[PDB]
Amino acid sequence: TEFARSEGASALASVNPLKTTVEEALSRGWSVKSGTGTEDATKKEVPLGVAADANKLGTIALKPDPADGTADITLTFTMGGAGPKNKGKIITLTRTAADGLWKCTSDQDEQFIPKGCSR
Repeated sequence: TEFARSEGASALASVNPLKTTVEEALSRGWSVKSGTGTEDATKKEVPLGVAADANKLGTIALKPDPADGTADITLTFTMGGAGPKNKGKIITLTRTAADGLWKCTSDQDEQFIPKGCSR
């Protein structure tokens, strides 16, 4: 009876919005850093603005942290709070620095990978 399908959707919905946050910072030549806070004008770092534990299905992470746009970026949702099918699975959004484009890949069982994401 676990909610494996909606868990995947919820996990993706916690990281998908962050693509916009990342692009906006990079368009200014500011870096992005993990977590919450205020924009740091000394270092020119913009926080993602979301707590790592905002969604109790798991944890949000940024790599590299901080990220300046000159290397590939990942946003991961690690489903440590999920039920048995999804626990220990990770949804990764990867922004390739060479082209500025995003992809979504997941190590979930393929039945539960959300729309737009691949293995």
